[PDB]
Amino acid sequence: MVTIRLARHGAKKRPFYQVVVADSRNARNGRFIERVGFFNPIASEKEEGTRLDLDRIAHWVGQGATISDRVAALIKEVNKAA
Amino acid sequence: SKEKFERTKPHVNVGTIGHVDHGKTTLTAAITTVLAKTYGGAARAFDQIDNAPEEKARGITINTSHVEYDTPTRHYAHVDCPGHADYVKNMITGAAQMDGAILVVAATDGPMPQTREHILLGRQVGVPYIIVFLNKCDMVDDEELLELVEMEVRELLSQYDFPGDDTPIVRGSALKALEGDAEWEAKILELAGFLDSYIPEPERAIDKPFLLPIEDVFSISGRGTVVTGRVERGIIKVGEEVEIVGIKETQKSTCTGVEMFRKLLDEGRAGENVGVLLRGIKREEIERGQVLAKPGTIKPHTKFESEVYILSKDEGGRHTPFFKGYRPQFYFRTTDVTGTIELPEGVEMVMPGDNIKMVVTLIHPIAMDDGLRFAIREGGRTVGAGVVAKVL
Amino acid sequence: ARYLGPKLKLSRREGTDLFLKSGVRAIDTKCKIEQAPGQHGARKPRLSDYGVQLREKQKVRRIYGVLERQFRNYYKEAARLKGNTGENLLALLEGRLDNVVYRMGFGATRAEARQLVSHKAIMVNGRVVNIASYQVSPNDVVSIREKAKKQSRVKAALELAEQREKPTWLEVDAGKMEGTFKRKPERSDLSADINEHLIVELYSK
Amino acid sequence: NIKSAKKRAIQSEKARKHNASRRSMMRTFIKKVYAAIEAGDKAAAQKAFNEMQPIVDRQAAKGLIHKNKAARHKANLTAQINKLA
Amino acid sequence: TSYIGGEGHNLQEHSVILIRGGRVKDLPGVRYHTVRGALDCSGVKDRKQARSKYGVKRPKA
RNA sequence: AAUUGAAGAGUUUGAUCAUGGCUCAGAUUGAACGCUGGCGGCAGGCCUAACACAUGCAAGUCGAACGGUAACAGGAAGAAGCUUGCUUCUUUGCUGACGAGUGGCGGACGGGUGAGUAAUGUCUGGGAAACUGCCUGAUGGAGGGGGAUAACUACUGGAAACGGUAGCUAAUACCGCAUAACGUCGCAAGACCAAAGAGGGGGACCUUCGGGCCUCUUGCCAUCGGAUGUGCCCAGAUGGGAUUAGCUAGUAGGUGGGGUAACGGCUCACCUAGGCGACGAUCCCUAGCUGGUCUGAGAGGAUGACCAGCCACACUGGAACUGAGACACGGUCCAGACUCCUACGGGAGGCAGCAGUGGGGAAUAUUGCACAAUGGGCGCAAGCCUGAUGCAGCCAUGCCGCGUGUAUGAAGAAGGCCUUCGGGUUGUAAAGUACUUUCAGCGGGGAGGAAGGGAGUAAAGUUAAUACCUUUGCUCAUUGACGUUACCCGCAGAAGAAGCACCGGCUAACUCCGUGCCAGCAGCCGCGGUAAUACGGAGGGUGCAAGCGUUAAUCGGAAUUACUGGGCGUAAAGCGCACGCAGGCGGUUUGUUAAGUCAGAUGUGAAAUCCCCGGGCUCAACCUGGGAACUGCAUCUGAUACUGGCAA
RNA sequence: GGGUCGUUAGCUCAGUUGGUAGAGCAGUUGACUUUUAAUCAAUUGGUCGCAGGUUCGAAUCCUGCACGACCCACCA
Ligand SMILES: Nc1nc2c(ncn2[C@@H]2O[C@H](COP(=O)(O)OP(=O)(O)CP(=O)(O)O)[C@@H](O)[C@H]2O)c(=O)[nH]1
Repeated sequence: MVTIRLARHGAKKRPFYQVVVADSRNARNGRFIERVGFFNPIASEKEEGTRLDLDRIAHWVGQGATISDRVAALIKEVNKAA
Repeated sequence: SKEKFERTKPHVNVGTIGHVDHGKTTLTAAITTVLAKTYGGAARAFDQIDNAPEEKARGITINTSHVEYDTPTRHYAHVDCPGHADYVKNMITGAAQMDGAILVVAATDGPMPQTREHILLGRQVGVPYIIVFLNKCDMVDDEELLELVEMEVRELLSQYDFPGDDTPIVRGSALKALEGDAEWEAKILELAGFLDSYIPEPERAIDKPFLLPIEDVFSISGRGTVVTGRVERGIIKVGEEVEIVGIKETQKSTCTGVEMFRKLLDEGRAGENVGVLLRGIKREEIERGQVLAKPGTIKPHTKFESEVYILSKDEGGRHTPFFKGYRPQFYFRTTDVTGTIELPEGVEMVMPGDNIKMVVTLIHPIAMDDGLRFAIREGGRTVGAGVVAKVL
Repeated sequence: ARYLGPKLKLSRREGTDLFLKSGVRAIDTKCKIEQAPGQHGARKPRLSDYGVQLREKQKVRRIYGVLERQFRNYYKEAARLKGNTGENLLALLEGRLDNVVYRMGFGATRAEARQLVSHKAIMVNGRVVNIASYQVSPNDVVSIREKAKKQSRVKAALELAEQREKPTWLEVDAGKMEGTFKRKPERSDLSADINEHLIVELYSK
Repeated sequence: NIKSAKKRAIQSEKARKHNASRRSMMRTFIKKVYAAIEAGDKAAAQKAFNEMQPIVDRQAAKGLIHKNKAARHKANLTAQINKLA
Repeated sequence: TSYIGGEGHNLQEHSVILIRGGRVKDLPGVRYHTVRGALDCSGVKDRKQARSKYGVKRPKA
């Protein structure tokens, strides 16, 4: 089963989650098809901190990949219009 | 893992002493089964006591064996010490885990050299009151001859200042005791009664800085370096880093364990006999003979002064005085450090009976404290008994 | 991390007045300058090639108290840059926070400069800094925080600064000891003579 | 081993036993046809072929035969009987 | 067959010590060094210069 | 914006220039040792014994599959002490829930080690004879029947483990009957094949009063897709030795049968007698491979620990089953060795999963906390497990930062130290003195990592329904392992925090006293025989910095393996010379072709890593977005002067 | 921690039936000699591994110990 999840990168105490498309049967930071954008929950109030490649999201979810509830709530965060 | 122990009653330090081949270990077997009938359970068999097979090839307890028994009032960690003259150094070491014992001497023999030898050193290690239990009374039912035995032991104690008037001299047999006869089994029950009564519970401070003389390092295959010692003072938890003090040059070590006779325990307390695990230590780094203690509160030196008495040939000592160059071993609870005899200006030799004073020079630095007593043994038997006066 | 040894000894070693002991009394004059490196200053050096290269390298590091490995870190950082490395490294060395604070005039010596940064005093962009190795970002400001301001020293610290050359790439409010950073220091202004030419040759082997 | 999954062991046991019997009966209906072809009883062989037809598919449908092997048995065995039909 | 450093030593037939690689080119065959200040070959007595070598402790004072 | 980048010296000799060995100045490490040592951040932490192991833990879950309920708090009929509803308590699966068991799913994932494997592995790019749980889309179905069995009772073998025999019963367990199409066999006609029901809510209808029934969520069954994973083949590349030159007989292939998901000597049967090799076969030695790492001007050489992909193994060797997938770490069967228990008849176990211990070795850690966050398995959900993981601890192991203070200060003192005992030096150094107080230490404030989920309520869909359920707001209580948190404030006083190698030249920086080819030193040349710039120590000074040196390994200098870029009349090196096969090289003209070649476009060359430009941690290290490069390779279309094929 | 055997000049090492510490080379020191080497001679060496007990007499015998080595359990 393919899925959309976080990749948990970044240093110790500072997570830099890579929203990536990969099979659930893989490791957390393991083998992945493609990192579909990124996400930083602690990207201190500034310019960036969240980027979802909406193009491939609809495409991949429209293929069989399930978004993770975190990212699912992040889609509610990236708000298709807000 | 097994069985975390409960703090029901005080941990009293008791045991057995006596003349060689006098069924001391034999009595040891009976006392435990008594509380296996008067208390929950603490029974120990004669063979189960003897831990070594070489002890099963001579019958003598070459390696000091501890057994466990507890009365409906207090708990009693037992220390079965050998009576063999060639195993008194091991006896003095275990003496650093007692405050009062059971003088097990064969009733048919009476006060002899090895009975007399184990008693004197008792004062020099910290053993004030010992209730005397004379075994083998199923073969000598003669009251008249034995009335002198209980009489002269009270006199024998007076020879070494032990007030033999308050301490009871008890007669009994271990043969029928452990073997099912209601009579002599109840005679061991007499020892179960006197134990709680006479000797009270001295106040071992659990707040005083940590101290634990290394009794004997044990090879606990699975945990590593586990060592037992009497926490004469203070307490210790599974996590506090203490040092190894003694012969080798001191350094720290994390106490990652607290266990009592194969039973778990969170923290230690004063007067306690328990085993503690030490984090990342080789078996030979820490060694049988040193002392475990709290860091930053103790410093070791080598010398000290002392008022010394030498055993006369009338009591069982050596024959002549010792000259400069003589090096016996001074015993500070559990340490057998050899010490050169420094005689001051005037006394060039000390006769077997002089209570003279002189300066001491040992071979290894031990945590110095003015007052620590020591037994002096050389040539097969005791050559002295003294007390630390002043360290330089 | 700091040399923190006799600050005039390093002077006599090169004989050069490295302004280490600039302090209150303007000129040194109390050590028989130029001819007193150590116990045997009588021997005039044959000084080999490696020497002039090393005595140049040290000389620069002695002016700001820069450590060798740390200096080499500044070196490759100057190499990966474009243009003339000999000029890129000097701006990097000159761009030090304590260096700029000194250049603003907030202290007679660079000794107080580094010490001032460490003791929660210097504030840039409203953010207190303790790292002396702080490369000053372009076009900013620098100041001293109130609860550590003019503690009998700070005012007198700017005393000798009046008779300094007072650089161009920066200015200061001077009413609150609030300096102002401008463009990057250009080569022609800095150095004055210290041959950066020798330095680049040294580490190149 | 020490595991609740020891059930998966005895379950595979309970499985392989029943799985063996069906696979056993299946191959015998196959060998019966092959035995017929050895002679050339196109009447009975065809009959046995039709006879094993409902039992060959059922096994592949349950998860015993990989249904590619099943398709082969309905093809190569037909190639045998039609070659003498 | 390594050379025993230090002006004077205290090893004797057993002494389990450490061996650091080092030819001497003074004695043929000898291409090793005894580690002065190791397991048994302890610190050279009376050493003030180069005590990182010879395994000598910092002076008492 | 994306590689602006290259150094030598000492040494043969009386002395010189070459040739040619040796040695070092640098940097790096999965490093250790010695001496030393204040703290913090971010990484790393058994490379030797793929040697062996006590204890705890490392994968369990669903009652919304089923019979049940041995437990736990309630409900209900009853009871009893006695404050007659205060409570004591037997019944009872009626509930919330839930052991053991039946069944479903996973356990083949993640984790660990690198023994083996020299190519059935990997890396690169094409190809076709492949299968595909869970996820997703779409087309139909989802009818009706049957026989046992676990649990539980009972007798009972055995020390235990593990069972045995006779009765009882369910299911989404298993098996028929039916029904099937664009599915399978067949050219075709025809032939044959599947399954599973439960849960929530409810008006009329209706209760053999179990429910039939309306409806929604979901799951099951069959077909075509897709995605993903995986199997498979071909070419090329992917270590050493020729002092291994020959190797092989299912071996090379056809046809036919069998076998696999798939084609195939994968396996047999007959026949053919070939095939592999000097552009290096087979045999032997050794070894995880690649992205990358270290170094280097680049080119290469060495390496590949970690992060990551692939591969191989699981006490040793072999085999097979359940299953979509293993021919399986915490699975089975058997044999063997090594251990444990033994009632001696017989069984039980695999730390190369995280810690931990013994042994080994120069050499490396806690038997900590928690699923808070991320991911994963199961499940409607809530929840449960998770030694993956997120942290804390231990260690200077590395990379980076800071501090131990600053300013004044001549008396140019004390003392050490050298002396031409004049003086100088140590030395603004210290003291005295003016201020500051970082980090540690104590006492108080305090972010962010937290998205959700739960309940109540609102509206919008759905439906007979304002119900149940799904989506979206509001509200409440909240959810923290780290945590004596990041960070900030205050208090105290310069008080607690600097050593280490070296000083003849190489190669930074000097003398004295003492020892006398003695003790000694050392990377090379080399020093020491009564006046040592090298030995031992003292003074001074230098390099470096919480590190400094030593040992070791890698590369560079080494242009001493030279493709880039060397030599051979004599320094090592022209075979004694010639014929001559394969191979390599090839005059000149025209024309064509377009393999090499060149240009362009595209697919890929994973990501992380190296490079450039920005952003965030007080800065940095580090993390990090976008780009660049990934030098290669494949395909199509063009240029075609040159090499080459082909024609005269 | 146990019980069994060792330790002596600079070195290899002596000293039986308990009678009183030295042998061969030497480290080194003078001589021959090209320096020598060798060797001839000269100087010397232990508080008998530390001491004590029995000893008239103990390096010999009786143990306890520092420095070595084997089996015995070492299993909070
Ligand atoms: N008359 C009599 N003799 C007895 C009794 N118990 C033991 N004996 C004997 O006493 C002797 C000592 O036995 P042992 O058990 O070795 O004693 P121990 O106390 O270990 C002695 P050691 O001090 O040597 O270690 C043996 O001879 C034993 O058989 C008793 O009750 N009565």
